[PDB]
Amino acid sequence: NPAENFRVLVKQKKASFEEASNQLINHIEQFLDTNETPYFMKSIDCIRAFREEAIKFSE
Amino acid sequence: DSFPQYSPKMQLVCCRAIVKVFLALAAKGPVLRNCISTVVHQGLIRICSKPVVLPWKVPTYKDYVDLFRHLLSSDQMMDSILADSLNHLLYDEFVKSVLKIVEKLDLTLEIQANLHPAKPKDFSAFINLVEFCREILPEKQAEFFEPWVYSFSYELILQSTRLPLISGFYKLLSITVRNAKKIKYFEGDPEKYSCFALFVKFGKEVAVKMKQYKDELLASCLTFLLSLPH
Amino acid sequence: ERYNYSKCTVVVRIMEFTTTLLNTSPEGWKLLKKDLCNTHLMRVLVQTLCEPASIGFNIGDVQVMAHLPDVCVNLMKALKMSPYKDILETHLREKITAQSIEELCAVNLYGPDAQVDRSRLAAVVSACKQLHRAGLLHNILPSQSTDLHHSVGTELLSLVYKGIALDLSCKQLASGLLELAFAFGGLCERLVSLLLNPAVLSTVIHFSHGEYFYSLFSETINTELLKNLDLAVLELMQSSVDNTKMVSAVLNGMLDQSFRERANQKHQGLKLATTILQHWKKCDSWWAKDSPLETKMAVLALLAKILQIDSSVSFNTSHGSFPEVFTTYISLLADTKLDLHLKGQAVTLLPFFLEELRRVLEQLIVAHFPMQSREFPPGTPRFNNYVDCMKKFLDALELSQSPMLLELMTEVLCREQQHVMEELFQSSFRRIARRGSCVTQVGLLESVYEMFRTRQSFVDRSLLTLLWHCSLDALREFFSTIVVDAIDVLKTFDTQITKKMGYYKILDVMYSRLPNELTKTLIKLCYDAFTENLERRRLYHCAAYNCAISVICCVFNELKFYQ
Repeated sequence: NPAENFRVLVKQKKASFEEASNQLINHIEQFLDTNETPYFMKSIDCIRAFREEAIKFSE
Repeated sequence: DSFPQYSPKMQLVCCRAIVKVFLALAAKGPVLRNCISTVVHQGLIRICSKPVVLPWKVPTYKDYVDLFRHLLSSDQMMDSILADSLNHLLYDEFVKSVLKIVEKLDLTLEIQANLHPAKPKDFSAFINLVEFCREILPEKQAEFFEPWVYSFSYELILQSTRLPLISGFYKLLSITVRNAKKIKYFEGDPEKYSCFALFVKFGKEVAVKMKQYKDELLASCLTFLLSLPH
Repeated sequence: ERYNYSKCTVVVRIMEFTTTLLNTSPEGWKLLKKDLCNTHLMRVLVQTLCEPASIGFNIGDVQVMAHLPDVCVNLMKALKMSPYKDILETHLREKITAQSIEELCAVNLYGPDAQVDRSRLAAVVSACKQLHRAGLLHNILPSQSTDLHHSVGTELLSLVYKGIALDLSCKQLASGLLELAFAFGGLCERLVSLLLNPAVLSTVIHFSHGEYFYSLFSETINTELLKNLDLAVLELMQSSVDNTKMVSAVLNGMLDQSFRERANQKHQGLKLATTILQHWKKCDSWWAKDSPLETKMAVLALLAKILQIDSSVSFNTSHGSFPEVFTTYISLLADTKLDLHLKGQAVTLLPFFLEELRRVLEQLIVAHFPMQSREFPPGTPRFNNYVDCMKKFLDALELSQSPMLLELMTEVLCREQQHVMEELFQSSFRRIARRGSCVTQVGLLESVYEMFRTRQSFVDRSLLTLLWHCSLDALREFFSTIVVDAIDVLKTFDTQITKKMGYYKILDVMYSRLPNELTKTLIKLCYDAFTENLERRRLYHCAAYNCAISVICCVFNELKFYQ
């Protein structure tokens, strides 16, 4: 849910935003103790969105 | 419900906000009526729901009457708001709520010349409302009660026929006769003569039935009566 | 006054005896009524009953007048089983044949203009209602030229409309003419049709009139209109595409009325609600992107009231309309454009009920927050929605306390420490562990055991309450259940030791409660596990010896612990 927060942040201010990079790192890694694949698919979807957002402007 | 347990400062702020929102809803007619009916009904439910003890913490009835006084003395804000009736509506809807809620009272009881109150929570509600209205009734006149007093006296006499064990009847009717002779309901309309006869018959029958009653009741009975007008 | 008392006493005595002369002496001895011959009673007592101004005035206004309505109905029924029923019907016809109303439609209402006219109007209203209660609904009545008696409805509508652009005395007079209207059967459909008045108000404000005219006597009007159970309601829900406030209002009126009318039979209201629940899909212009979001929560609330009013078991499984309305609810769940608050109210109705349910549960609960709530600052509207939502989840589960919902919720909180307000979480846990049947609690225990597969934080975030506040019958029977489930489970490495800690924390308490035949075996089976003397080693020592302290409680509590 904050995934789109920092996603829209990076695609409004147009920076690599390594802070947002770490935020999405948290968003994707939060599965070590978790066997609930729905989190995994949501997180991979959001990081694909951020992959193409990296593709977008400067990162 | 949050209004009690307050110190006078924020309690006054709360009552001012209450009157302000009351005006604001009054601006919306249908909303005014439905909202006031519901809130007064449920608020009286909660107030009478207050328990007592035989002779943060538990809230008291004692404060809300002061809110009603502010209701009667809240011109200082409505004038400013209308720049960019009140007590009429207050008295009206209060009468509606209190009477509609008196109607609810189921007052079954037994003796076990003893007494066995079978509806003690209803007793607590009744005494709470008696105390509150006695903190409420004395100021305001029958201006928006005089049409009501007819049906009032009627239904209170009815409840006496059901249970002649309520000092509240001629409590309300004591303040009522106060207001009536204050306006001289007596003039020597059919309602006028009929309601005179209601007074006469009711007072006479209780004045003879007094023999059956006991302390804190028969004393309430005689006070109950003596208020009756000349 | 005493003379009138004597008069009224004579009147009541003789009129009761007249009823008996019809009742105690039937048609067989109606000739004893013929002894009355002319029966000036037929021409005076009718006046007395319609107007106690004909027994004098019934001054004193005592029990006798309150007795008048029922005993008048008694007398009229006695006349009905008497040959003079037609004679008295004619008698009252010259007493009145709806002549009065033709002019009393203009009694100058809406203020203390003239009230004695209204007094006589109320008296004749009472007389008409006695006739209604005595079966003289339309017989004595000169019934309307049309089958439906507009002679009340349209006049009331017109007056209540114009005379504002109020009076509680006029209000109760309007109520009296309302019961007169109710004495006219079949009007219900007309009242439905007309009550949908788009006629807006004319003054600061402007709103349609018929809705408020209804709201004046909403409860009584609903009581009349719902004698037609749903046919009128069906007609309404045909027309409820745009206006629901009227229909929703009348719904909740009879809803809380079915509540009030539970002393006699709420199953009347239960039947009505169930029937209209069937008669939901005949209009579905709502609950999707087809109604106002306002209207969406409105229908949400109405259905919630229905679900509360009927038994939750009624249509928690396919019982007729349970598929249709249940699927509507499922849509609403999928209708995720709600505010998180609105989603919480949608949640409130979940415990009313099968895996498909759980599936929508997960696909819903995902879309709130990934793992953390502290990532959303306190005071942010999202945060407030979150906290209210977890409140809703806690209370709804506490109601249901199903093992499924329980585990779903624990998994939700099994993301961050103190991110779903774990204090209230465990308080609800305390309240549900004491709650629930022993079998239900044990099933909850099975759920927590299976979800036990940090790898320890799972059980560590939802255990003490089960270990402590479940009854020591579910607790004892679950002990018996997992005797072997622990014996076996006695025996990278981080996960292993997390499991070992979970075993510590489960086994200690279940010993400490109560002690079958594998006693010393199990005692050794636990001490050997402790016996050994990274930080996981300190955690080992502390947890193992706390469990050892437990296993001292009932055995090896004296001394000499088999060294």
